[PDB]
Amino acid sequence: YHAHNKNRKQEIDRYLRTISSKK
Amino acid sequence: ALYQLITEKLDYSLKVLQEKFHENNSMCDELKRKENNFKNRLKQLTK
Repeated sequence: YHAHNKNRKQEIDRYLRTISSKK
Repeated sequence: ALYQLITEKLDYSLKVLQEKFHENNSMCDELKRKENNFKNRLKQLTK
């Protein structure tokens, strides 16, 4: 659960960075 | 004493971590919908 939580956090960071880039 | 308190700590920590996992999944699929919406907005804009 901790490992996959860190993975999801990293992916969410990437997605937010992409959204800001297009925003 | 080392046993019972630590096992109850871990049993509560299981819920603590599962809550954050479920909320992370919710934030992930909301991010997916958001990026899909922005991409479709771009699609319509170009048209």
